Amino acid sequence: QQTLPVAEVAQNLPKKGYSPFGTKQSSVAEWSLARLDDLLNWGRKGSIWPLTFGLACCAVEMMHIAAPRYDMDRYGVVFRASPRQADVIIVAGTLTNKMAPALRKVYDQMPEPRWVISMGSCANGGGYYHYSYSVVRGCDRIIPVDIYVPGCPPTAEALMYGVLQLQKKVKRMKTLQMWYRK
Amino acid sequence: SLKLINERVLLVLKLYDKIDPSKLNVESHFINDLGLDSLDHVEVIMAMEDEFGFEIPDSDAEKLLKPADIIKYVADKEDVY
Amino acid sequence: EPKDIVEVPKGYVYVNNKELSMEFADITDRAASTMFFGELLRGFAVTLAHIFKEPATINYPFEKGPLSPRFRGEHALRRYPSGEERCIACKLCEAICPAQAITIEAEERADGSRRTTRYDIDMTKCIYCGFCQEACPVDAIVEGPNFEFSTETHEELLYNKEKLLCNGDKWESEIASNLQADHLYR
Amino acid sequence: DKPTVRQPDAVARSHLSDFGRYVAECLPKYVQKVQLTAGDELEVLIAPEGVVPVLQFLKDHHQAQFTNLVDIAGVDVPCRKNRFEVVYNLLSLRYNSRIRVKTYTDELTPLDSACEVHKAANWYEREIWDMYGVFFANHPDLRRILTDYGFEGHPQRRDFPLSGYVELRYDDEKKRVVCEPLELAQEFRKFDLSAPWEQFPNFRNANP
Amino acid sequence: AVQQVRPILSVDREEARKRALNLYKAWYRQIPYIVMDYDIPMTVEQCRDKLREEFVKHRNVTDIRVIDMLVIKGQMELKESVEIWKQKGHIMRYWKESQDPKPTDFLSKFIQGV
Amino acid sequence: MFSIIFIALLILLITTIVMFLASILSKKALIDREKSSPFECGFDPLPFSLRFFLITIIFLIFDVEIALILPMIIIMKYSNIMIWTITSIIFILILLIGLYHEWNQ
Amino acid sequence: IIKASTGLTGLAVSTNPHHTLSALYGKILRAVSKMPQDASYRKYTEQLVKQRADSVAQHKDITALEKAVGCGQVEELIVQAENELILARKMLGWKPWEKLVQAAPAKQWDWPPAQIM
Ligand code: SF4
Ligand code: SF4
Ligand code: SF4
Repeated sequence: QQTLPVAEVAQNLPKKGYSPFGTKQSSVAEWSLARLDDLLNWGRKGSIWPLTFGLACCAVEMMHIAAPRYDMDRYGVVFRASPRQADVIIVAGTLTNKMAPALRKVYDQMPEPRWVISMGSCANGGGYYHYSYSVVRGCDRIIPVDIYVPGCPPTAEALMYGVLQLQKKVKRMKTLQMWYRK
Repeated sequence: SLKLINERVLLVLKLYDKIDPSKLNVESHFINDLGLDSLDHVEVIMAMEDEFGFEIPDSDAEKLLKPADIIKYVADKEDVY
Repeated sequence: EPKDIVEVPKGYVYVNNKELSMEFADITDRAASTMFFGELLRGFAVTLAHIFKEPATINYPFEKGPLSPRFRGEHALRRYPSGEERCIACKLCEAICPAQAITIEAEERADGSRRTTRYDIDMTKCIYCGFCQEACPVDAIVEGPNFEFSTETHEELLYNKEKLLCNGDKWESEIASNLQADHLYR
Repeated sequence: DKPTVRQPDAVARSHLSDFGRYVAECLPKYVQKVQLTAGDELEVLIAPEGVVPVLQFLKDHHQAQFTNLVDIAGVDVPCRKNRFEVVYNLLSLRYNSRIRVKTYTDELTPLDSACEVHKAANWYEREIWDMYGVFFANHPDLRRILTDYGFEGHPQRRDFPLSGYVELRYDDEKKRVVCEPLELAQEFRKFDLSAPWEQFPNFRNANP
Repeated sequence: AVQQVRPILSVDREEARKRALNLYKAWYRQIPYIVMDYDIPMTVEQCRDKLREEFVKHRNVTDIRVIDMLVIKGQMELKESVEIWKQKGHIMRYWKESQDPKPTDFLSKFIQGV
Repeated sequence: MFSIIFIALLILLITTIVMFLASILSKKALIDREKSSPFECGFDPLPFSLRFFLITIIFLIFDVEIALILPMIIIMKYSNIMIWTITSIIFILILLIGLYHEWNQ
Repeated sequence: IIKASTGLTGLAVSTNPHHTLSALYGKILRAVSKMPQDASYRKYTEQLVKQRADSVAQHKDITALEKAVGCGQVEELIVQAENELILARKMLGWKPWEKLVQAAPAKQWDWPPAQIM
């Protein structure tokens, strides 16, 4: 790892700023595309709409970020039932062999950009039914997954930590800078 | 008429891919003289149901050997007499 | 007080057992509640009274919710105060692991110790059940307090021996405090 | 006094023993053996031809109103000649009791469906059919209830593997979830948890 | 070598063959509805060839209860194909898609290790 | 009314321009077989209903009936009072009797 | 004095429960009269139906009859009588008082399966 910086060292460090790219771009067109990508990523991270895809027990914790203690609504996060209106699909439960074409069709009808959160050990790696005859060995064999939330029923702080990690990934998305360098 | 359904049955039998264009006759059966398997005879019966437009019962279908028996039961169904 | 349709026994309680009242005062009361939305007014007032209540939103991540000293989180491998690793490769944790996440391969070390050459826990297979820390004769494997360990990539949740030893080095104070405050319960 | 030993209920023993002798006397054609197990549970071991006339009898008699049927359970014991056994657990609300009716069935030999007696057997007899291949004749619709639509085989037999035969993965060439032969990234570690010393001397000669 | 059992869905081999012909007739009638109602790459002639291949795979059986078991499972798969409960991936599981054809010669199995 | 045409055409033009710029600003990805599919929950996939059609017909009959109840607010100060009252009371009373008769039968 | 409701959904209060119970017990007796006397089911059914017919003949009140029989309400008594009549008319077809049609095979009903000998 790295040691987290001591406050004597960290007082000499300057402020990071909001932009992961920095304001030190050379060209004015590159700087304008950087700020446009910053505004676009702020709009995308300011409201991600996850889809009501609750397969198994993990989803009982998924409603617990809907719950008044954790309150996902002040993070841009609000559930949508239709897959067209939703940004994120949260695979929260056990993907089985009869569940595989349904999950693939629901993911394919979702419009791009598409970030996928694997909630729980049945969602990533198979988990407690990994050696079962009718359980897919994780959802990574079917749906491409950006965030993997570890706990068997993830606490709801850990699922919301996965949500904040997805927001940091969305804030780190480089589209217009790649277009300028394509 | 008997000749019209006779020509219809022989037309549908020459529509089949596996049956050679020779040895088309009323008397000869499909099982031993011709090379049709029992999965092909039921394909001939389904060709009868496709062209004529009405379903044949199996208990009537298992009795059939030759095209003479084919005319012998469809003449009752078509009401030619 | 309406009469009972069914006589209620001693050990039971009956719902929707009241007779519908037929005197004119109760009929006018039910009629006014139907016409003027009195019960809907009570529902609206009860709903509006919850705007003035305190919100229960706990403002993550500046303020985090309550936990327990028994809490099951990231598995981690502890060490002795002298510095030697605690895990004697005795393999009860892998025998008791119900999802069979733990893989242990052991060889004799140079000084003759029993300590492991491979200790892998598949955290995508681990169900966080805590059977390994109960089945550990020494206090080697332990459920750490950490649960903010979501990963970008599937392979990064395949925990090696070095990752578990780094988790034991990082989280030693809270794990030792929980084990000091929890060992007499177990 | 022994407080770590569960004390049996005598009023659930005497009544169930008298009722077991009663149901052995009333149906000598189908009932082969009645037994009162440890834990005060009564088992009736019927012939496979007497699935319907026994479960009807316990449904409708004045001295046995076993009107509730909680579960139909299939056990695959491949050592025996008739490998499957089918266990019907019945609950009597009037007399506050339980009974278990056990029969033996092979995969080719059909069994009488108890759907005319108890309607819960509309679904439970499907589940055994999905998991053992026990065909239940004169059933309303005997379909595949729990496994996948393209699944070939019955999984809860002991001759079926634990991880199955095939796996599923998404193919972006065919644009669909395709079926592949099984390859596990880590195999199932079979633990040899066999006791070399016998611990129950009361079950040593329980087989004859 | 002879035992008396309870018949399942048949009492003689001619009756069992007749009901298998009923199954083949209904499958052959349900082929062009399967090609029409599913988004599959296989055509009608390929579906009929696959149906003939799956019947001649089970041509070898002789026992009455075994062939009635096969007829029952075939009718269940057919009932899962008339009412659309199977998907496009379940229909295309008969054709072994996404599978490399394993060689039969000893030299290629010796090089590949099989 | 001529200003209403101009402002309605301007609202239509502004909404079509906003949607055209939204279609330009929308992220263009590769089009797919399954993405264009109509959404049925999960696994991929109505006849004429007479009850809804008679609901539309009852709505039409009552709409044309309301279109004769509409003028009489203006006419009340410019007509014979007895004739206006007789027609209004008869109109709404026959409507109420017809509604109650269709309720009871 | 009839009850307002029986307390169960779908069960109607019987207007004449005594005549219905007596007719059902007479029909059960006429059904089981065709059975052979050495069958145990006929003897036990005749005993219980005779004692319940004595119960419905001694007590002309509804609540006293439900107290004397002690097995639920009188509508449940009618339900049980119809169920027993259905059972008896099935016993005249099934004939279960004979010997066993299939004896138990060897090593079938012993539970620990793989023990040798
Ligand atoms: S990962 Fe754990 S909590 Fe989540 S669905 Fe699986 S068993 Fe349930
Ligand atoms: S039970 Fe504890 S000491 Fe034993 S092998 Fe497992 S982690 Fe090591
Ligand atoms: S908590 Fe349970 S699943 Fe995780 S390593 Fe320990 S024994 Fe295995």
